[PDB]
Amino acid sequence: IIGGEFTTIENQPWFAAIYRRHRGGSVTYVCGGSLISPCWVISATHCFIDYPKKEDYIVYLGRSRLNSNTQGEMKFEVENLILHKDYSADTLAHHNDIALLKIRSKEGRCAQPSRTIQTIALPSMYNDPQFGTSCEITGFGKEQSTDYLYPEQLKMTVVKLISHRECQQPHYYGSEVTTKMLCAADPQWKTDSCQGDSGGPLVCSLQGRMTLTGIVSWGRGCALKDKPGVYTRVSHFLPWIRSHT
Ligand SMILES: N=C(N)NC(=O)c1nc(-c2cc3c(F)cccc3o2)c(N2CCCCCC2)nc1N
Repeated sequence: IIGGEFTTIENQPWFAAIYRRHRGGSVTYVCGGSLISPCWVISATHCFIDYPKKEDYIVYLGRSRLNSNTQGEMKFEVENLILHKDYSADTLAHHNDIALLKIRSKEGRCAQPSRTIQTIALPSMYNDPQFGTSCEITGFGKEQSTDYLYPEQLKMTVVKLISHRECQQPHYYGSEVTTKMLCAADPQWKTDSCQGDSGGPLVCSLQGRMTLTGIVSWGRGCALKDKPGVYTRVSHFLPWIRSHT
């Protein structure tokens, strides 16, 4: 997250931290995700496509820090890694960038909701907020494009939804953006998602309800003028989600 503010898991208790084990046993951070039910985390396919083996991954819920444990956190293995059959990647864009992880603990349990662990509602179908609505993004991704490290503390920021017609401009992304994607950015291009934020939540208040409107997917650079963050439009994938859960 470029700009924005530090936060803790209580302010985004559906946030899932996804890591991968290496050969030799080192564990590194991969991507964010969102808990949509006790046993299911939703994320981005591009996070896993190069290492598509479920046994390589670890999921934490209730975690506010990257490389130190948070009190009350839960750790899960991945019982099921479901990538979207229609995924593709062009130079920049990723299409159908959506993935489901079924989580199971070593004791065989799903998520127990607590103060630090809660589910996020999915939107009703084809129902998103109007352009210019302020939504929030959360993640452990880079604080600056030039950074070598990820932040140790969880971050969040606010971005405003951009219209398809506007994001369609050649100055913006041309035809790289489809109706299955959403664009969002700061009016000053001052704050944004970045590398390491992929798979995490774009949350909007719709109908008085905090709703998983998007999943961090791609962008050109981070917090660059005319280059918004691009998000998987969750409201266009409900059958896929419903069928696979
Ligand atoms: N909001 C947005 N402008 N960009 C995003 O959301 C974003 N950016 C990036 C991204 C671009 C980029 C860059 F030009 C210089 C330094 C760091 C960068 O990080 C990114 N990367 C992970 C995945 C593919 C591989 C590229 C890296 N993933 C993203 N989701």
